[PDB]
Formats: sequence, structure tokens, C-alpha cells
Amino acid sequence: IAYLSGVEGSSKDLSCFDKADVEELLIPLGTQVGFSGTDILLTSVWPADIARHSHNQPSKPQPGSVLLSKLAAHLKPRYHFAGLGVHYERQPYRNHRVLLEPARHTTRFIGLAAIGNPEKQKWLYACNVKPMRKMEKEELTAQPPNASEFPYRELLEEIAAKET
Amino acid sequence: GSWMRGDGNSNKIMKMMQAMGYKPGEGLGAQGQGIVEPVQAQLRKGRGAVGAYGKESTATGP
Amino acid sequence: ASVDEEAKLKRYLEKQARKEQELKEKRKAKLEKLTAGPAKHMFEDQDYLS
Amino acid sequence: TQVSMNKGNISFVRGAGKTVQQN
Amino acid sequence: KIQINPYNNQPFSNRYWAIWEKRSQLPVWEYKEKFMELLRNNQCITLVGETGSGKTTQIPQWAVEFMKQQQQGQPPGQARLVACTQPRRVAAMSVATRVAEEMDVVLGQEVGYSIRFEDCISERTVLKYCTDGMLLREAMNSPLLDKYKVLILDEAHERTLATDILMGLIKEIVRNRADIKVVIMSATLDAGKFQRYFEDCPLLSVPGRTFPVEIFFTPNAEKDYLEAAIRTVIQIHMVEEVEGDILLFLTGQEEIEEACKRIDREIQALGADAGALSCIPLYSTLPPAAQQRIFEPAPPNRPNGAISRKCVISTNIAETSLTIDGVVFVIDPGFSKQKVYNPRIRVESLLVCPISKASAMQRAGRAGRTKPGKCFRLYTETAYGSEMQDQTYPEILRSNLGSVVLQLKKLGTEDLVHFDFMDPPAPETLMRALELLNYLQAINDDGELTELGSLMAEFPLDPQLAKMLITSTELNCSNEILSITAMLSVPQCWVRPNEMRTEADEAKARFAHIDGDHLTLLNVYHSFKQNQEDPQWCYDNFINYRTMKTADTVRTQLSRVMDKYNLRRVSTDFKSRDYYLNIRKALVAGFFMQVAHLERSGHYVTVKDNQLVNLHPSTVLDHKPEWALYNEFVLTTKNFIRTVTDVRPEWLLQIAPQYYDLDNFPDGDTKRKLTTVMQTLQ
Repeated sequence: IAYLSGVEGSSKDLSCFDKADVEELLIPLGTQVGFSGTDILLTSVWPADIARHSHNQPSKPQPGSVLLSKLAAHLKPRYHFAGLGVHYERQPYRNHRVLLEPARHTTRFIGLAAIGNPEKQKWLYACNVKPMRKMEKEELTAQPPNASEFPYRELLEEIAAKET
Repeated sequence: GSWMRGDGNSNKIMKMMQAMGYKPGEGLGAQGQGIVEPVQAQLRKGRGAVGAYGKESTATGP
Repeated sequence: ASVDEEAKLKRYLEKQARKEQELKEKRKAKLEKLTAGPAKHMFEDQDYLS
Repeated sequence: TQVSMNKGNISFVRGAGKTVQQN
Repeated sequence: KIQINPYNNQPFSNRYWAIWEKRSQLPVWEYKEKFMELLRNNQCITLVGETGSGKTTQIPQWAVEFMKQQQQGQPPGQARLVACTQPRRVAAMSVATRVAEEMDVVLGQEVGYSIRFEDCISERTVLKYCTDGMLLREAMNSPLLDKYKVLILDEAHERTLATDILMGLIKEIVRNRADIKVVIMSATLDAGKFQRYFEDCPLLSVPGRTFPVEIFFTPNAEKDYLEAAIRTVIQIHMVEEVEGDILLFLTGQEEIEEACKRIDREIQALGADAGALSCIPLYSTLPPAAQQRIFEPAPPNRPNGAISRKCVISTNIAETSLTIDGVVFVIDPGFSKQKVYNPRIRVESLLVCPISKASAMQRAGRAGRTKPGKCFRLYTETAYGSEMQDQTYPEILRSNLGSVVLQLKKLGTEDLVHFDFMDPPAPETLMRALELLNYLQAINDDGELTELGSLMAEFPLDPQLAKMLITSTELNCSNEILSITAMLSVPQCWVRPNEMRTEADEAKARFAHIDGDHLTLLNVYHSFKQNQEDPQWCYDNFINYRTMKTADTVRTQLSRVMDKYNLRRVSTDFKSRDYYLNIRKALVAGFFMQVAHLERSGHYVTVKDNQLVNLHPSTVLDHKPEWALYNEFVLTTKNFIRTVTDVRPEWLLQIAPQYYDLDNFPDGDTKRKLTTVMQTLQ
């Protein structure tokens, strides 16, 4: 698993993360036990807007983290649990353009609610995982039906244009 | 315009739109909501898809 | 001149690039055109037809 | 080859999906 | 629990309960109680609901109960019906068969259909499916639709000439017969223009698709769409891991037969690794056996796991009413051929034109019937919003109104210039229509239907043809002319698979009569009769077996029509000198306006309108006749006059006296030729 705690910010407080934090989280790009990437991702805040190209929309027009998009944007994680603000099962998304390049494993993002939220029940998500050290491509990557295009594809090109 | 008038019979055919009472230049329909240039159609330039022949489509009314 | 020669060289190379599919097609186009041979004549001798 | 680009229509402002099959 | 079937007094059969469960899960079902209230409260309703929303099957059934409840506690009064129109014959049948199951009664008995050439009613029928033209065919005898209580004009989006006429008269009916309910259904989301038109009638929106669909665009605008479409097909075949067939929309046979060939080339290059792709053309004039392929299932795929797929390449026939199962990839280049009839020059066109904001949806909506799916449009999203118009024109803003004006005159519309069309025809077209009818003696100069005209309306034909056929009975050639009528009222019977063009054209030559395409069709019809109507003989000679069996049906119907008005079927003796002479004269009686002459420049110009035309290369003529009678002025790559016929100019002056009256003519070559002939005849 990979994890980054806190809210995107420039302060050296334990409650905030910044570009440098995401970068040194991102640091192990070589194949450390063959390592391509993680099964699960735990963050507080939402990325820069999951709602783009989503087959449903979340109940609130949430803004969210440009940076954590970047960390997903190569982590390509099987799952992304995001705290704060609202429940939301976003339906899946692919990790490439379609038709241009071979299939690769799809993420699903899952927003959770607060305990005692004014709607009650949904805040707890009960689920299986199975790992990318024992799963294989003919099970790991076969595009599960509801798959959408990559939500940060557009913004990566925009955010790259200044920053990288 | 009936760019078609001459003929001894040409003139009756308007005069039926005058006996059923047109108001020339105007708008076939009922309240009156007509078109008044019949729908026209030109050669596409070839095969570029829905745009790079420069806004020259043959449709003129939803 | 450096701008013009860079463009001209590029356009020389781009015409030379994939100089085979066009040539093989244009050879193919010519070949099939000749072999198709007789088009219908549809003569006009209307006074004979009268 | 051809460059894909998306533009999809929204279904609903809603809150569930794949998880029963994802589980 | 034993419920009794109210229609036949039976217990509802064991099958019904199972079906009942599934139909309860159709989206429209929740609205059932809600619909009845509206129907009880209002005279007109507009209803809208996407495909798969169950409208067509549930709504007419709910109409039936509402009729019954209105008979409960009244005496059993005069038998009244609920009508449901359906734009296409295949749809009117496929609905009824399902709906005769759902109501657990025998088809044709309480639940029926009434399409062309087949009536499935009985005196116990309450709910009648009919094609749109048949509800137009009934009104012409009974203007207030007297048998009907609840009408239901389905699939309004298709805006067919039958439907546009109906709507106006039916709103006229909504005056007068102030007891009859109308429920206009549309399957497209359309911008409530229906809601206005019918006096702000209540609009009911019902959602209900089966699966969601993904939409895609190219970011740049490719300049050669067929190269793109072909390239797109290959790309999908190689990269998509989901099983499914590709449905590519092209413009027509010149392309769907090219696209098959070129896609076969690249799959023969990709060799053993790639799965087998099977390319199936599909256009409306393929013979039955070639159509039937689309039902074929895919290979079992290659052993390496490469997905084999079927690629159906099709005109807009795959957009509506034809339901191709198994499609999960739609490639939409965004074009269709659209007829547009230019009333100034009588040029009927067939150009490649951009589809509409609706049509784009309907093409995409093919995906998402069996599982979620993807639609790839070869145009850019900005292109979509700003060049494609929002809905494609109705039929009425596009076609010749001869057939329609005569129908409206028979229905007792005198006031055509105030007729309440939802989207009125162009002023210039109607002026051709009245002018067409006025030469033909259909209408007198004060515009009343003349005796000859009223008979012309009775034939399921175009006005020109009806004038031919009637006039053929006084020339002693009606049995021969009846067939040349029948063949021209069905979609053309020549088959030409481009893999076999030379052999198929050789078959066409063997039929060919010397004097043109109209005698060539009579030769074709006779040859079909001589061979006991054996399907095989149709095949090897490249004649659609659908067209001829449709054609022979049309002929039988027209015979029945002739008998009811005492038009004797006759023939000239085959031994006589007059036999092939009397045939050509009858043609000239009725297509006398649509005649060309061969100017000294080597081109034809059409009589009076000086429009420059060429013999359409399909003609079995081997000569340019000096005066050419033609049935269809076509724009494709050039103006082409199709179905060309040699006529002799003496016939033109004798048989069609009004139009070729010399004193009116535009001064030019046409006049110069005609003048000399009249002096010669005198």
C-alpha cells in the first residue's frame, strides 16, 4: 500500500503535505521487488476533481488536490480511498488513452463519509482486495465493465505546461 | 419567386394560390410560420470530416 | 537561406519518405486502368436510330 | 493512427457502483 | 391467484405471469396510474421516452383498458378502436406479435395489425397496429376516422410524409370529433415542439435506456474520413480487450463495398496473432441471403486469446428498426446521404451531408443494448456543437409533393396554403405540385379535383404513374403497363455485387430491351413470371427476389383497384405492330413533363428548364435517343437522368397536348425541334 496523510499545503505542519512530500513519496520508481505500484491508496483530501468523465457525479461539486493527481498519475492504484467531505463510489477509470496503447489496470476511487454524518450507514465500506504480487494481467487488467477514460489526462497536460 | 413564369398555364397556378389566397413573398403554413427559400443542397468538397471544408454544409433549419 | 534550405530539405525528404506505396499504387492504378480495356461507346447516330 | 479524446454525458448525481462485482 | 382474462374469459395462462414480471420492470410501468389520469383529463398528450422505455408495447395496452372502463356501466356501444401507427412495416408486425402475447389473446383476434398487403383483424379486434400510410388510407374514406376512439402516432421523430399529414388532420379532427383521444409519442427527447403544436398539450417524459454508452471524439479533424474509418476499425480490433462487434456507418454502396475490401487487406497483413475479423456489408438493396449474414455469430476466436469480431458496415439501415445484436463498438463518421428535392429545377439530389444532433444520438444508441459500450465519432467535439443542425429536416421539407397534394385534395382540404403542417413545405415546392397536377388533368384551373383526378388518388402510386396507368387502359396496353407500374413502385430490382460486377452486368444486358429501361423492366417482369417465380433464377441473374415478390404483389393490388372502378385490363395482340408501340405511348402520356432532348453539343437538356443532364450509366441503352423520357433527375457526381427511354416526338404533341403547346415555350433548341414536328404531323 501507499499513503500520504494531510491536506495539500506549503506549511511544515504535520497536518499538511506539499510538492516535496509527494515527490519523496513518489521516489521509488525502480522495481524494488519487481515493484510496479500499489494495490491501495489512503489519502485525506480529494484529487483535482474526480467528477470529469465519470458515469455518475458526486453529490457535491468538490474541489480537490492537484498534487495528489500527480501521485495517482503514475501510481495507477487499484483503489483510492479518500476521506473528508462526502461519500462517493466513483465508477472506474482507465490509466491510458483508449485505442492508442495496450490495456492497463483500472483504478476505482471510493469516498467515505464521517461517522454520525447526517445521512447514516454508508460511511463504512466492506470489501475484498487481492494483490498485484499474486494477481496476473489476464485477471488484474481485463477492463471491468464500467471503465471510463483517465480523469487527469487533460489536467496533466495543463499542469505539466507550467510546472514540468 | 416563381422564376418559371411565362406560359399561359403558369399564371393559373399562382392564381390558385390567389384563390386559396396567398399574400406573395410570404410564408406557407397556417399561423404563418413558413420557410421561404426551398431547401438547398451543394456538393461537399470531398471527404474531410464535418469541418475543414469551412462551414459550407447543406442544412439551413432545425 | 538556412530557413529555406531546412524547409526545402524537409519537403524533399517528405516526398522521398514512403515513395513506394504511392508508386506501387500508381503503378497499380495504371495497370488496372489499361487492363479494364473497352468502355462502352454509346453512339449518337440519331438519324440511323430514326 | 487515430487520437482518441473523450466527451461523455452525465448520468445522475448519485452514489453507487461496481463494488458488488469488485468485491 | 386465478384472475380471469377479460377478453376471452380465460384464466391468464401460465406463460403470462412470467412475462408479466419482466414487463412490470419496464420503466414506463410506474407511470401506468399516472398516464390514465392525464388521458382522462385531456384530449391530446405528447409523450417522450428513450429507446427501451417500453412505450410502444405498454402504452397501447393501457389505452385498451381505458376504452373498456369507459364501456363499463355504459351499454355495450358501437365498436370503437385504439390505433397505433408505426413508420415501418417490419415494426408494425414485430410490435403486434409481442403485444398479442402480452394480452394472452390470439393475434388478429382482439389484438391485431393492419399493414400493406396483409390485414390481421377480426370483428373482436380492439387494438389495431397499422403503418402510418394505412391510417392515412382510412381517413380518405372516413375523414373523422369514425371507427377510432384513441389514436397513438408512434415514433413521431421519424417525421414521415404519412405522419406530417396525419398530425395536421388529426389536430383538425381534435376540433369536430370532440371525443377522440390523441397520444403523440416520440422516442427522441425533442424540444417540445409537439407540445406547442397541439395547443400546449401536457408533455409526459419517461426515461429508460438499457445500458450507458461512452462517447468519444477525435481532437483534430481528419481530412479523409474513409481512410480514418478504415484505420479506426483496425485500431479497435487490435486494442480493445472486450468482446464485441463493430458497427461502422458509411454513406452507401460505393463506400461500404470499398471499406470491406480495404479492411480485409490489413487484416490479411496482421496475420496469425490478430483475431479473425469478418466484414459484413449491409445496405437496403442487398438480396435476402446477403442480409441474413448479420445474424451470424462471431468465430470461436483464435487459440492465442485474440478476440475475433464481426464488423458490420452499414448505411443508416442500422440506425433505425434494424437491431443488430452484439454491437459494443459504433464508429460514426457523421454522414448520411440525404435526398433534397430542389423545386426550382426538379433536381432530386443525393449528396453526402452531415447528420443531426438527434441522428448522432441514435447512432450511438446502438451500443448499450447488451452491455456498456463505446461510440467513436471521427469528428471533433467543437465540430459537433456548431455544424450539425439540431434535428434533421422532416420529409416534407425535402420531397416532391405531388403524391401529397392529391391525397390532401381527396381528403377535402381545399385550403392547402393554410394547412396546419408542423413544419410547412416550401412555397416553391407547392407551386410545382399544383403545376404537376394541373397538367395531368387531376385538378381544374379553379383547383377542384376533377373526375380523372379523383381516380388518380385511389392508386397506391405517384401522380405521374397514376396518369400513365389510367391512360394506358384506353391505349389497349394496360396489362403490359400495369407491370411497368409495379416495377417502378418498388426499390430497384438490379443487383450488382462489385466483386461480380462484370457478370451481373452481363445478366442485365440479356434482359435489356432496345428502347430503354421501361421496356427493360417489363422484360424483367415477364422473365420472372415465366420461371415459376423460382428464387434461384432471381439469384444467378442478379435480380433481388425481394423486389420482384414485392412487385408482383403490388401488381395484384393494382388489378384489384382497377376492377373496383371498371378500368378494363386489356392487351394489344403480341402479333400486332402496335404492341411495343402502344406501350411506349402510354409512358409518354404520364411522364410527358420529364422529357429531355439531345442538343447539338452532345448533352441533353430537360424540356423547358434547360438543366444539363447525362444518361445515368446504369441505363441499358447503347445509344443516346434524340428525345429521352426519364423518371428521376439525380444529383450524385453529375446530374444524371435515370431510367431513360427512347420516345418519338410525334407522341409528345399528340398525347400530351397542354404542355408541349408551342406558343408558351422558352425560345431555344427545344422549341425549334418541336415546331418542325407539329408542321410535319399537320
